[PDB]
Amino acid sequence: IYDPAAADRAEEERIERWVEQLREALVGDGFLLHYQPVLNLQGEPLELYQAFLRLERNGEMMSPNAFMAIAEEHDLVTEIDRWVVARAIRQLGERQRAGHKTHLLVRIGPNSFSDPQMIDTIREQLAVYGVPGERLWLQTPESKVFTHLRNAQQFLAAVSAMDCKVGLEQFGSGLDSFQLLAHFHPAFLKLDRGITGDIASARDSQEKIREITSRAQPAGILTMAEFVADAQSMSSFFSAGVDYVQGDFVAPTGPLMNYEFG
Amino acid sequence: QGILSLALKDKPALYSAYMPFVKGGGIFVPTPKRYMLGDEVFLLLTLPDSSERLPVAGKVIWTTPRAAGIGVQFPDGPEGEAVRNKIETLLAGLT
Ligand SMILES: Nc1nc2c(ncn2[C@@H]2O[C@@H]3COP(=O)(O)O[C@H]4[C@@H](O)[C@H](n5cnc6c(=O)[nH]c(N)nc65)O[C@@H]4COP(=O)(O)O[C@H]3[C@H]2O)c(=O)[nH]1
Ligand SMILES: [Ca+2]
Ligand SMILES: [Ca+2]
Repeated sequence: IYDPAAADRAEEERIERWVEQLREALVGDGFLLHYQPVLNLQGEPLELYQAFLRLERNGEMMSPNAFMAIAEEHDLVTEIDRWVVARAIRQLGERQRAGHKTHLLVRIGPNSFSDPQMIDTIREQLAVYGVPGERLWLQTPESKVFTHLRNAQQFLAAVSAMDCKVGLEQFGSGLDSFQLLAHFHPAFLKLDRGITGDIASARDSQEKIREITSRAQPAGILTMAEFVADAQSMSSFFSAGVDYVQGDFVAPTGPLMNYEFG
Repeated sequence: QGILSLALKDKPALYSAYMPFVKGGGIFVPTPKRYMLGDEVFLLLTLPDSSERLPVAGKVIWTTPRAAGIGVQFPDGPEGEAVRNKIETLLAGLT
């Protein structure tokens, strides 16, 4: 028989096991990365993938959506993002040793901008694996750069000096989103799905995208679209001058880097 | 596969299936079939104290090879919050 008062008391303890599991994953290979190909829409494509974090326990695979609320509550997000960046650079070393010129796009949050461990991890790991910094691309949401601007600017200078590319995701939903860029010059912009999802059907979105790409190109800023799921979206992005696309129309996320770039 | 279905006979089965620490709530669903993390799935869920089938358009956040199956995160719309509210109220012991 279900005892509700007993379940209520067992919760606190269920959370503690999760936290310990997360702390234990910060050490080893319990975390892993899967990879989503990011394809150049306009010309010869770089071998570029985006990394996605998973947690694996005895053959079970978990999305960050299973554990990120716990991680946030226990202030583990900055450590987790350091783990991903270290692992990614290790992967770039592995690819390079096998003859591949692979690039990886990785997510970091705004508390990484003032994390001295993040900057150190990037420098030290790139040197351990002999990876050129240009191979590592780091993305953070536009909204979070706005709210952490001064640390974002300092991070951007430190990391750009190592040749890594720093860019924004969830970009462009806002009146003149290009106005942040007067204060933060990114290597790339990934457009918010709110703009790109209905691009085939909403001229409202079609105008916003051409507005963004006409401002990006003359500044040499790359633009990118994600969740690209159909051919009419590809067609609209192509005409609007978007540089990169990713999503199920191109390729799913998976454990292997076996995408033939075309 | 099409329509996923899960009927939970009793509160113990619910307690065991429910993911209380996922944003918006989630639930474990048995299925032998192959899903990828982030797939959108449609699930009809039946809860212990009623015959009403509750529709859930959720996202895959967990894969296991006890059972083979998927963890499904509820969406943030009113339909997702509704099903979460009903589960959490049940497991609190309430009418
Ligand atoms: N971004 C993106 N996703 C696509 C695309 N096509 C299909 N998907 C799938 O759709 C889900 C979208 O989640 P998100 O907004 O990136 O939201 C993500 C993100 O919030 C978080 N997350 C995933 N990977 C990482 C990571 O490496 N670092 C951090 N900090 N968070 C991550 O977990 C959520 C769920 O990730 P998944 O379970 O992997 O599930 C992902 C992904 O597998 C695409 O073009 N772009
Ligand atoms: Ca409780
Ligand atoms: Ca911390």
